[PDB]
Amino acid sequence: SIGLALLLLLLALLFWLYIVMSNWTGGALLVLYSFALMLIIIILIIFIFRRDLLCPLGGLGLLLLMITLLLIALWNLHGQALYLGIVLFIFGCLLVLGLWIYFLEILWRLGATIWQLLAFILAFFLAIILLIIALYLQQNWWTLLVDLLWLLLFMAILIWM
Amino acid sequence: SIGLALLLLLLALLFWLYIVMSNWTGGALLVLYSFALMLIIIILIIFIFRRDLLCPLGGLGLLLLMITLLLIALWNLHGQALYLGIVLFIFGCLLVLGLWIYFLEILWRLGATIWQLLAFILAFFLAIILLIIALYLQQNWWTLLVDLLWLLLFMAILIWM
Amino acid sequence: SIGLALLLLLLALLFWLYIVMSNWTGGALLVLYSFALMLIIIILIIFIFRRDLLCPLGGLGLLLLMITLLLIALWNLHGQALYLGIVLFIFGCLLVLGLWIYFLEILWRLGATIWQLLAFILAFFLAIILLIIALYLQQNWWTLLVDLLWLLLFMAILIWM
Amino acid sequence: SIGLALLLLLLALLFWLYIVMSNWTGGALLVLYSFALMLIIIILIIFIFRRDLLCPLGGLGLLLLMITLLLIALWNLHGQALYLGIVLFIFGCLLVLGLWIYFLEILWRLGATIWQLLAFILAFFLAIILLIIALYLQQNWWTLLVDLLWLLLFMAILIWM
Amino acid sequence: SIGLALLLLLLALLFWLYIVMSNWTGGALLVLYSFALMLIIIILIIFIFRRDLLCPLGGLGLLLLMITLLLIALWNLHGQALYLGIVLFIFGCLLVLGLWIYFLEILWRLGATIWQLLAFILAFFLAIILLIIALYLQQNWWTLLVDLLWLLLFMAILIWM
Amino acid sequence: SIGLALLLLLLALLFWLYIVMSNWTGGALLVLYSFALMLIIIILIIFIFRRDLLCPLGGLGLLLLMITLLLIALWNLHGQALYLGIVLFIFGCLLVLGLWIYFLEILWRLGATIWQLLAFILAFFLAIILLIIALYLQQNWWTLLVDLLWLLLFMAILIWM
Repeated sequence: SIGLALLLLLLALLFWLYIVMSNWTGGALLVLYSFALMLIIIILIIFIFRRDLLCPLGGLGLLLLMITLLLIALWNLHGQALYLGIVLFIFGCLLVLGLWIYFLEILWRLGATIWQLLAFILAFFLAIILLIIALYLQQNWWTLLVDLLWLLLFMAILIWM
Repeated sequence: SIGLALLLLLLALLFWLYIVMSNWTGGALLVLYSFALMLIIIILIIFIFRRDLLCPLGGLGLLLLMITLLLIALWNLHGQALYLGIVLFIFGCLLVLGLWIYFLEILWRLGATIWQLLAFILAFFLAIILLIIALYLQQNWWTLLVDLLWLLLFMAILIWM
Repeated sequence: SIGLALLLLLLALLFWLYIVMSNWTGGALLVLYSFALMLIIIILIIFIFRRDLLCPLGGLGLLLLMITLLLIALWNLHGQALYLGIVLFIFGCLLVLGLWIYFLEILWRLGATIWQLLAFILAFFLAIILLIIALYLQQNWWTLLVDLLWLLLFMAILIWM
Repeated sequence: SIGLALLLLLLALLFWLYIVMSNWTGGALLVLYSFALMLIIIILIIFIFRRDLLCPLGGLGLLLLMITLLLIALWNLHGQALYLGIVLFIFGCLLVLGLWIYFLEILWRLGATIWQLLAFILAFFLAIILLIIALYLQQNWWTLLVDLLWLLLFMAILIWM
Repeated sequence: SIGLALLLLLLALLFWLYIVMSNWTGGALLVLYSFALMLIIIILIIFIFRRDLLCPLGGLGLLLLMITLLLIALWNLHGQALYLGIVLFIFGCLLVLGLWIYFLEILWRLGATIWQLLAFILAFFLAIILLIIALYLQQNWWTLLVDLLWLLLFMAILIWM
Repeated sequence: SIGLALLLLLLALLFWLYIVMSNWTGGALLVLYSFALMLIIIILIIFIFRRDLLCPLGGLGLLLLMITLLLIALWNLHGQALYLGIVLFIFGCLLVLGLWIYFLEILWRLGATIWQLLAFILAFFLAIILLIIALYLQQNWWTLLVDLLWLLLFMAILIWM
């Protein structure tokens, strides 16, 4: 159980980091490929530690994974299919905001201070802005930092509890 | 818990079917996107039903997901990076065969007949050959069938037990 | 409840009689629309006369209505979308056959001679063949006969049970 | 029985989502096809949740379905048959308005506030206007949006009761 | 302490992975850098698993590390300093062979079979030949393969004991 | 155990003395190689004189060795790979600073005057600055002084504890 999970995590990290160095000065899709494997890594970490938290955080990670796959698929579309995929991505973005609000409410019910709540909201929105900047800048030295800061953000949680 | 999982499954199925009907006569990368979407769906289905089986089958599904992401990343590479990604994909393939052998041994220890063991081996290898054919044929009517037969294969399991 | 249902039935028969001899020169699309309205009549007939049989028979009527709507969307759709549409239409037809087999099994469990069961099977397949030849015979008089035969078949299957 | 209904609802969802993106820059007929399968979705949701409510609300769903099929038939017609269809569609609209006000009065008898009644009336009329503008605006974007908004409108009902 | 060692091992893996694919069509110096990083991986693994085995095995790892660093220094040199470095590297090779045969004799004293002894000797010499051919074959493919094969060879040790 | 360790130490000192005055004209790469070998000596010194301090001090020595190897791979690497290499080098330097802070905290807990702690901090930063200026001063005589100062600093930190 534990050994298999660590082996899978090693594979995930290896594949991710290789994808990060693959195709220097590559396209914008590389950032999405790296972010998707970061999401897989985070899902594996939530599976390994605090297995009881697989519902909120695992759902959040898998939802972000689906959103990234949708973005990869609709990136190159140049028609009504692009608009329809945009509308599906909007639905996914509203529902991930809803799940984040639900998780935030559970954390507040646990008894966290309002300052921690605001810090978590600012951290998540800063991570989203950071990923947007990573998409705009096809550079790999910044994609590595974005992905590792996302990993740190999703690792600080599940350790707070 | 259950409602959130069904909502996530609905999103996953919606995103998968849209991606399948996106970009008629599209590239070969579409098949990989649809297959990855189904791997997320199958992860969700194993999560919903028989939660105790999330270790072998969930690990198998997440491993196939990483393999597909690696294939998407290395598809366009035309250098030593392509060969290195091929060597990483070979490692992933050997380890997926190892995990399948482990799962097959657990099933045999449960007390299944040798005919069922051979049927499962043939079903999995037929699914792999199907996916190869789906990659070769960029056609969507066949990607639908290949991915749905993969879904049926991974749904028959976790119902046998 | 009875008054509303009878009003809907009268409205359905009026609409269907209007639509059958509506254009006098339209193609198979008019045949499909008339067949869909006939399926709606059938569903109303089960809901009013017998009831409590919505799942076995009304479910089949609504399934055939979905199949007819998908067929309507499938016509004059030259291109690769027609292929995936054919795949989904085949899936729906397989579901129709499966339900029919389930209802046959229920009828056999209730107790019926094999000759009479074969009579129902032959009647259903003959109705399907009539509909198929009606799609190629757009004289707006054979459609009426096919729809009347469908009504009579469903009335008989409702009254014999 | 319930599982059959769920499988039928899944097939209906697949059919609707395919029809929505069958072809791009499609006519209003595609909008009507998508709306008809949404009405089928509504009927299967009502049957799945509470089978006692299919008298007023199932009748309403079948009535809108029947009206949409009339509209589909009318699009092709251009002669005196078009005028007769317009008159008959006006009769159908009067009957649907009668059923809607009957259901509204039943809801008020249940003890609903006047503000809630006005909100429901406004939501229904806004949904109708949205469907009309989606018929005017021949896009797969607005069509899908109006379909899910109709789904949410029918989700506000069948839940409050 | 143990967590610090694990974090150091993770950083070492990141560093090695990166160096392996720093640039494409790189010289033998990149192969030596990757091999040095693998030797550091070996030392971390030995320290993490059992700290009592760092006398023979840790010395062996440090000795191969030191030898690799000599080779890296020697590649640039071409004069009499190259000859002196060749002599000093020959001394290092004699000393590493002496440690290896000392460890082999200790293993035999533990009660290992002659066949296992010959197999271990052959595996070590095959790994050395593979490293030599990877030096000859300046590719990031074979380099990574030889590095993981050396990792597996050192995994056969530290596990049997 | 002592004999092998002393033999390795003699080999290390001979290797390093050879490598410092090896080329007489080589650039900063020779400085980096000598510093790496000088660090290997340090690790051997920790393993032989005091022992039981491998995690605090030997871990720092091996971490600095990884940093030096990454720096060696970083040189003459013009391009975008140098940027991700800088990112990883910054991560390793941050880990070095963190370990140093942890060891400082351990030393303070053991009990030491703030002036002497500041003396160690100033000595370490002065050694880092000496190494930095040595990379830019490739006269092959300043490297010897920097390495001797590093050896003396580690001797003092080992003997004072």
